[PDB]
Amino acid sequence: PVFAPLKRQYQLARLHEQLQAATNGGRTNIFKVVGFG
Amino acid sequence: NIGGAGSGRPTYTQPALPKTPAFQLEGEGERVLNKKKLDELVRQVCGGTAEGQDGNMLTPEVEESVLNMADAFVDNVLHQACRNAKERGSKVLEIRDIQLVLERVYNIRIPGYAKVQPNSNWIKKMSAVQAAKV
Amino acid sequence: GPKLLWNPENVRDVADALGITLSEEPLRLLAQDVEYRIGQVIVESLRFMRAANRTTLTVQDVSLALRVLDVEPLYGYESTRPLRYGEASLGPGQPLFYIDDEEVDFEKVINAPLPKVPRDMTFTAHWLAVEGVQPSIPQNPTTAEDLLPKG
Amino acid sequence: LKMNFDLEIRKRYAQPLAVESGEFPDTSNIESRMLPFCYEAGLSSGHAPDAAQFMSIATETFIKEVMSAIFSRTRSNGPGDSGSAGFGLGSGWIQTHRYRKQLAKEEEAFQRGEISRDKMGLLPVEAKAASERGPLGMADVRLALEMGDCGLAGFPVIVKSVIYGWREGELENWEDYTYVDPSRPDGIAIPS
Amino acid sequence: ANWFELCQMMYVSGETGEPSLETTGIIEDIVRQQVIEIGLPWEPASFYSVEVPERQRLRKADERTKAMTKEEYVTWSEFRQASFTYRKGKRFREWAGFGLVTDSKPSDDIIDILGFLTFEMVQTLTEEALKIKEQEDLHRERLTGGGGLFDPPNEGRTPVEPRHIQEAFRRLQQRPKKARAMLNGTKLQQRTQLKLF
Amino acid sequence: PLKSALENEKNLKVNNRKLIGHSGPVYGVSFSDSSKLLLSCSADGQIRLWSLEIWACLCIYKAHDGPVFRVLWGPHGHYFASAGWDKTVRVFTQDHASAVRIMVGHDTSISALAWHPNGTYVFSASDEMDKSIRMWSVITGNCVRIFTGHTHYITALECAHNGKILASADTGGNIFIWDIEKGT
Amino acid sequence: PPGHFTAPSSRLTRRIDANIRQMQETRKLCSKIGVIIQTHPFVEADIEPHYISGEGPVMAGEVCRSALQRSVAKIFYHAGFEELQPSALDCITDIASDYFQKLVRTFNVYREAEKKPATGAAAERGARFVPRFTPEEVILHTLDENGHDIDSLEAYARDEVERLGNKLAQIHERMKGHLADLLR
Amino acid sequence: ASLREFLNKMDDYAPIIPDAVTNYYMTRAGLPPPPQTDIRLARLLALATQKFIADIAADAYQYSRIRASLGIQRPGYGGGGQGGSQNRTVLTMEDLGMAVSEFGVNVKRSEFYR
Amino acid sequence: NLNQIVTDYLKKKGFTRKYLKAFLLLKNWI
Amino acid sequence: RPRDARTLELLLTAQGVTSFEPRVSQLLLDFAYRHTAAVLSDALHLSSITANAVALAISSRLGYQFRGGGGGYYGGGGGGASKDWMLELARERNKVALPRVLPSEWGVRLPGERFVLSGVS
Amino acid sequence: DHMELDPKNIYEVEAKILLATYPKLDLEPTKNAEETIAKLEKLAHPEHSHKPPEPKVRDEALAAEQERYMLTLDERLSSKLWEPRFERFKLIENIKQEHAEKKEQE
Repeated sequence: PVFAPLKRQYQLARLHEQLQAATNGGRTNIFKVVGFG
Repeated sequence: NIGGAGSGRPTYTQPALPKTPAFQLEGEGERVLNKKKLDELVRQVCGGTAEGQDGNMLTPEVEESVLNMADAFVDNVLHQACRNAKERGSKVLEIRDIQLVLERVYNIRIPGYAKVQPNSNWIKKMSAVQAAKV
Repeated sequence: GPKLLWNPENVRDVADALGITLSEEPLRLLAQDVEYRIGQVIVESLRFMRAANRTTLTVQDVSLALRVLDVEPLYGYESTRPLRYGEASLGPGQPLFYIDDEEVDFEKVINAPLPKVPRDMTFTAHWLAVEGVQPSIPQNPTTAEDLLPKG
Repeated sequence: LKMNFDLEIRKRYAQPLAVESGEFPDTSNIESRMLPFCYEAGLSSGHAPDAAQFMSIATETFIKEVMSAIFSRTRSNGPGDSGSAGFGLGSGWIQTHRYRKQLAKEEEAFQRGEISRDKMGLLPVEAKAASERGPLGMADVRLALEMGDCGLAGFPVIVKSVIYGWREGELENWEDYTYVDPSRPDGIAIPS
Repeated sequence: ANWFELCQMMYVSGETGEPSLETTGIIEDIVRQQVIEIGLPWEPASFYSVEVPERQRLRKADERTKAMTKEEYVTWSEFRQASFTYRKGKRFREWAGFGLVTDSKPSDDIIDILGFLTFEMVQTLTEEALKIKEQEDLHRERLTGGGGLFDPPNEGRTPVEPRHIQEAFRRLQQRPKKARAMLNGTKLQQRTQLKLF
Repeated sequence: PLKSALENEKNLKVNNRKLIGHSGPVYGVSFSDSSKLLLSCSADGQIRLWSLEIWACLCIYKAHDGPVFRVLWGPHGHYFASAGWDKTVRVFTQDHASAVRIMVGHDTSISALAWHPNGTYVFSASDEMDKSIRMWSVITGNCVRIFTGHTHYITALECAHNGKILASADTGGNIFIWDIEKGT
Repeated sequence: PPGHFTAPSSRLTRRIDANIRQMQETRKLCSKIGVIIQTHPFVEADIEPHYISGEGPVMAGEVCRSALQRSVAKIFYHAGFEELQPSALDCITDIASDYFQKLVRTFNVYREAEKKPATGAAAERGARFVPRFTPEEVILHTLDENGHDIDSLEAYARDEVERLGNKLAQIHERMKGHLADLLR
Repeated sequence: ASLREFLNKMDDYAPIIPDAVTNYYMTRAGLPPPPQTDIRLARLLALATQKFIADIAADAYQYSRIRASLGIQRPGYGGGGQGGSQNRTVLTMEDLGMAVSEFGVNVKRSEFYR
Repeated sequence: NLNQIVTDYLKKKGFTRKYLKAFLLLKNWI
Repeated sequence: RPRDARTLELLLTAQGVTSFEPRVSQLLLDFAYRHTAAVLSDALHLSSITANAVALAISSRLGYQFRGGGGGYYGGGGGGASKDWMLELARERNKVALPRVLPSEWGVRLPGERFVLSGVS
Repeated sequence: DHMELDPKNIYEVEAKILLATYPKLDLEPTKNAEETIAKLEKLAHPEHSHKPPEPKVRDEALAAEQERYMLTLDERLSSKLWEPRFERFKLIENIKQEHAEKKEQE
């Protein structure tokens, strides 16, 4: 086994869930850029 | 309330006698008791506090350590207990698994909730060794 | 599964001591785990041995290795007495070995003389080589007894 | 047909941790955490009704044992055993000769009615001794972890966090120094 | 079972209130667990092959005894005789599971010793729980006028609670540091057997 | 005879002395840049600073978790480095009780150390599965070079005086000579 | 100096030798009664003259371990044993060595703890930090952590051995009387 | 009792452990020898060691005596030869293991190695 | 091939292609 | 000489050890015995016992010991800490500026009075 | 091969990346402590020159009580006294698309 703090695991899980919700499972690319700013 | 749809939704929708939701008319509130719990434990183990001072028995850095300890303990104990319960063919989690884990891994005994012998081959081997020694 | 250096018969004897009957699968698993633990202990002991600029393994290195791994210490293995094994015969081709231990009286142990005290630590000096040549003095090895390329 | 066991396990991360909120875990939080753990292991039925309270009691016992272990190795002159205070039949602290003498004298005097206890039941000597003690710091924890495990053998992360942190009281006095001086008794010159 | 015996023992030790059923149950489980878990051969005369013929509890108890009425004294004396095994051998054996863990039908001296020990355990538990409850109340301390027809005259006294008994049990399980001095400087967990307080 | 600055030990006649205070086997020692200071480390996880004028300890450093195997002064004697069982390299200054830099990146225990002649770089080597040498920057604390090729336990490391060559040896009898700038 | 490898002389080592001698004599009497065998007194050997350079302890593990084993054997004979298995003796000797080292390390741990801020009269005088354990507290904690107390040690060293000696003398008198009456 | 009076009386409470062993093990543990450390402290430490060993010895003897008078030794305490001589009490591995199990030590071995 | 991996990684990362000293020294030389 | 003692000695010899001490192999054998007994007892208490019980017992035991070995990439050796957590700690530490020193204090300054052995006699 | 990078080549790949990133170093020896001090001062980095952190630290009542009383037994609003994600809508959209696509074949 490998050991690490619980806070990091919980935060990473929450962030991954939010990202999966936002990107609709990778079917939408919210990071695209159009033009030249 | 069973079904999984949810409760309290103000939309367009029953048993004969539903159960009354919990409530508290007036008092300290859980937000204060939960925060005072740690100070209460410290007072309990510290022996006693003199008049005119209380609450500040741990520095800010030690309280975080204690809370982390509590979280880790809960998580580890539950994770071990659930797998142990599933091992023996059960489909539900009972207090016996938690008690076994607590006793055999942490040396903790909570009251109020309800052998080996050698076989013949070992005896024969010991008899042979003893006969050889004499 | 893989090939095991640890014979499952030792695990079988250990189980027999506790009045337990084992199938083949748990027996093999226990043998594999014991083998892995032995390997871990050997690695740690060799690490501690190399840290001290030595090539001789002692009991102290093994004890330190066991300490770093959080294993309960073993006591009584630092004795200066010789180690002798007996030999029992459970049958044709099935020998057993046991440690030789004879009861002794307290008089013999208490009255025995102490070992000899070695001399104190000290250091000397001499010339191992002068201008690339080794002098033939008592402090250097004899020419009678790999130090020169011949390609 | 089928039950989606992957929709309830994800609920574990919704509730905040004890460190995040500052609330000691209680029956409600443990009950909330129980179900995802059961579903992960394959316990379809769930858990017994009266397990959350058992878990809460166990957690309180564990924390109390740890904290008592730490306190015993760094404190002395605790309340006496005359009555209603002290450690009773548990393991107590050490005592000093002068404190013991004064405590015995006060205990003898109280039997004659000359002296009375305070509001919390402590005699003048016990209250005076308890007044001086300050809060628990990280130096005490570090010292207590050198003697033994203090019940934290199964939590290497906590111990490593204690060991790898800054020394207590170091960030504040970041520019306090001493000097080497063999003429001084200890070889150290303390600037005043 | 043994609920009323427990009540009498608590009363003798100083608990004059009316403890609920939970406290009695917890005490019963503790006592049952202890009982299930449960010159002289090692005297100096054993060093030789051939032997030859020869030739605060008290203070509180006294204060209470001085502070009781005649009826209270009679009740105290009658309750002092409470026992687990006095003329209850078959019931005690069934309750303690003698057959399942030992050869059946032990002598009566064993039963008398067990009764004595059980009385001691109950006394100790009550005495410690009372102190814990008193300290909790003392720390905690620091609107209906008129009156009805059934309200109590003065009240004010309450029995002990399961949490107090649990705290007392936690206190009674700690062992001396001598049993741990050999683990100093290491990270080894201490694992032992149930302590017979 | 050795001399002590203590007046009570005026003109004592002894040519060897003892430094006591470690509770475990001592694995490293280092004389400071005559030398007045000494460093030592042991299996108990501590680093001790001794005085060669009064022959007594002055400070203890408690940053490690497990045995410490090697300790080395800097090329000019104010900084020192250490490395042991927990797979980390730490750089200290004698004025501070906590390590000023922490260097992560090795996968196994450290078995060798070395400083650069200019006092701003450090070398380290690991054993077992990860037999590699690394060069760290003291300003940032990052790795800047990796050397691979060793097949045996690495026992010694050394850096040339000109500052452009590095030498290393293992238990197979081999000695490697590395170019620092090209990593070849 | 001579006697370095032998037990000191005090009121405690005496009365222990006396208890052992009384035990041996009464065992001889019991053997005679049973017949109706012989032993010799315990004597501790010493070492040949030894010289040391400078000033320091004699670091010889074998001799020290042998002397410790001799002491342990004497104690275990005082406890009432007559024969022994070598492996058990080796085990208990190892345990004794480990306990001694643990005790000394505890003393050192408590003596060299981090200081604490001064307060009260100490702060008024201008001092900033003071030791967090007084010399008495250090010793008391060292004894406590290892399961000892002043009262227990005093009682053991003052009363237990004397009581055992009195009991042994009474037993010897009774045995002598019984043998004499049997002879008559 | 007081620490000062006890240390002053330490003259009459010297243990049986020779000073050489005390110095050797103090040096191993990290404490200088008596010349730099009051001899009374070293004597006190040695006396504590003696008391600890005597307690273990008494426990072992008590364990041995209750056994004296099914009837098969417990596994894991291998040792012995013929079995001693006469009706003398023999300090064997079993009693020592049982006694030290109360102090947190484990001395389990194997009886036959094969 | 390691070269291919390194080149791919680099491309994907947008990598474009005073007097007292003198007196003492003089005295010591003298 | 028992069996597997010669095998352990041969294994040690085949790895560079040119000398030993008589008693090492006995220590290793007794350690193996004790480990087997402990694991067997744990498995028996867990549940005839299956392989799942043995695996669960080993997994439970691995929670408080055997946190070492020669593990490499993402192997739980040298304490068992994760590389990401150590990297975070290193990033936090390596952010501060190096101490300022002058030529007149280079080699003579020491930590504060709270972290030095002053007055321990 | 399968995987894009076998672990055993990680050290070599990292070494080559490091070689490409830091092509020039400062390998000039110093002769005394002052030179080392000057070199340390000159090479300071903005991202590694911060300061040590700071120690960690820890009338209307009647209206609030009236509101709390008036919200008695309210299942959902009482607890609060909200981050929408539209997960059910997205699930419905996905299922509808899958059903339509499958119907395309038939």
